[PDB]
Amino acid sequence: NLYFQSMGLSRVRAVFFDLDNTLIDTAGASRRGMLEVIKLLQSKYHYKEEAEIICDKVQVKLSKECFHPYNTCITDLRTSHWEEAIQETKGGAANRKLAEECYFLWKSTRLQHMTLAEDVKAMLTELRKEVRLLLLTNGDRQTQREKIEACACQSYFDAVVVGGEQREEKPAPSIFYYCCNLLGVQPGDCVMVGDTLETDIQGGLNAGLKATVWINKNGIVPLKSSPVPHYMVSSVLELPALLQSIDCKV
Amino acid sequence: NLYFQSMGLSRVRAVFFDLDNTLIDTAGASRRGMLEVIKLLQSKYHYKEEAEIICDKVQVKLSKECFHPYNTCITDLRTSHWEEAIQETKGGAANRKLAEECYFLWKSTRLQHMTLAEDVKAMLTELRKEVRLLLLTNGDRQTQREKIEACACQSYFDAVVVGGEQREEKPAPSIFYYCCNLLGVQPGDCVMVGDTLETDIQGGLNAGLKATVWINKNGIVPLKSSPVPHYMVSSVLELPALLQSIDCKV
Ligand SMILES: [Cl-]
Ligand SMILES: [Cl-]
Ligand SMILES: [Cl-]
Ligand SMILES: [Cl-]
Ligand code: NA
Ligand code: NA
Repeated sequence: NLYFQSMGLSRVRAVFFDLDNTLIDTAGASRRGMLEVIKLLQSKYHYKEEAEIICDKVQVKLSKECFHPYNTCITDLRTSHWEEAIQETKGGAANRKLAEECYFLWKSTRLQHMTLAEDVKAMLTELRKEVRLLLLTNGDRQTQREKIEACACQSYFDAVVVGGEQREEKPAPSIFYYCCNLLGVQPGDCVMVGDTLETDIQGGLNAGLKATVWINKNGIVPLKSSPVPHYMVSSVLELPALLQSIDCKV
Repeated sequence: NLYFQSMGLSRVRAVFFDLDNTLIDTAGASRRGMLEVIKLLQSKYHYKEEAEIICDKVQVKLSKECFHPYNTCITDLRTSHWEEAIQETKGGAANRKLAEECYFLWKSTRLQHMTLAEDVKAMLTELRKEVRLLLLTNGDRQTQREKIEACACQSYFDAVVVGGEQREEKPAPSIFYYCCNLLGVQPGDCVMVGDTLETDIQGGLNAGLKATVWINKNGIVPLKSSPVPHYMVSSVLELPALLQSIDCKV
């Protein structure tokens, strides 16, 4: 500390966290959503295995989703995913009401199941005593804000930034610099923590953050040409210990 | 771990520790030694303040000490330091017996007071479950081995290496490579921990060790042109936590 100052060398001042599958189980929650739609489609409307086909089709449509706010809102686009999947699978006339019934069961279920764990809450409270905390999350305004509210997590952060609201999102560095200015700190004083190499980690690298930490809960190996983070941990609960160590590097 | 292997990237395999004022309080113990010599010289022989002058003179002689094993052994050289300091201060005939009486009171006191703390013992036991441990200490054979025995610490290590026994000492890299071979590991797999930038840390740097950790208990600032370590901590008790973090760097 005395030494570090002498060297022109900063303690960490802010930590940016990812949201989806870093602090909340979006995959798990979303899967729960699909499970309920299947349960609905089968028990209520007497669909057999083709109920799974519809859900698959929706996952596929979600993953190539192309959202134009000028043209539609997100609820309509997503309800259409379901509407198409249903017709694609069961044929007949477009059935919007059934589409809505699915979309909303899916949405409500997954939001019900997006939660900060008690131990994650406990941590985020500790860290904030010592550093600033900012949530930096990709995605459209409505969907992400709904998520932030569903897991009641905004109170844990000094700021919250949603990519769909900004001119570029992760891994464009502009969004990181925007974050730094919100907090009044420098990129060199900041650590990005998140679960996706091509957004969270690469973004961190693009913006020259002090450090990038990759959460790899399942110990997967990534592809050869992919961005290399500064550290890798299995759990966000390890961050406090790691940050202490980071503050010792010279 | 799965990822790190994929990258060709090693967990730490061995940690080398410094001895003097890293695991035992050599300065404190040695000061205790001088205090007893003063107590002796004053109460027994009725010396006044000049007892402190003698001890100062010995510290000075120790710090510029020039040991030729071909010519003398260490006990004789050091007894001469005292003998000279006494004559320099109180004049008269060289008095070897008084010189010996001092040297041995000093030596016995400081050895009495070189001890591993219970918490340091507890740590070294934990680390060894997970990594190899080697003591790498500068100084003449007899003096250092006497110290190693005095604090009963050899049982905590897989190997113990004394610079005075080797062809070069810290920070010559030859001694580090020698250490690696003793343990059957690579320099890239090893971390040096110690309290002196110009021996422990520089040596680590010269030998390409994975990492060098500087213990700076008192938070002193070093001189501009001095070697920069990889980390700095206030206590060896922090090493376990730090090593975990080191094993996450990519
Ligand atoms: Cl993700
Ligand atoms: Cl399509
Ligand atoms: Cl020293
Ligand atoms: Cl002299
Ligand atoms: Na994510
Ligand atoms: Na030392």
